[PDB]
Amino acid sequence: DAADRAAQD
Amino acid sequence: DSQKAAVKAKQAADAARAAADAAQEAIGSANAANRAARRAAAAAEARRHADAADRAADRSSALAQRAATAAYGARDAANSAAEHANK
Repeated sequence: DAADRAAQD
Repeated sequence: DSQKAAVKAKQAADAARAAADAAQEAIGSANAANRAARRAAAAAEARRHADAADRAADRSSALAQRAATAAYGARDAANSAAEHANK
C-alpha cells in the first residue's frame, strides 16, 4: 500500500 | 518436534518482524515521496522513493511468505508432536 501510494506521489 | 516447532516458530517470528520493518521501509519511502511531490508542486526524487518503496514491498512480501512457510513448518512439527504424544 505504501509502495502504491509512493507511486501516486 | 517441540523444539523444532519452537525453532520454526522463531523463524516465523524473525521473518514476521523483518516484514514489519520492511513495511516501515516502504512507509518511510512513501512519506519521502510525498514530501518530494509537495516540493514539486523533485519529481526524479519522488520516483526514486517510489521505486525504493516498491522494493521494500517485495522484501516484505517475500518475508511474509517465508514467515508463513516457517509457520507451516512449526504447525507440521506440532502435529507430529501431537501424534507422538498420542502414541
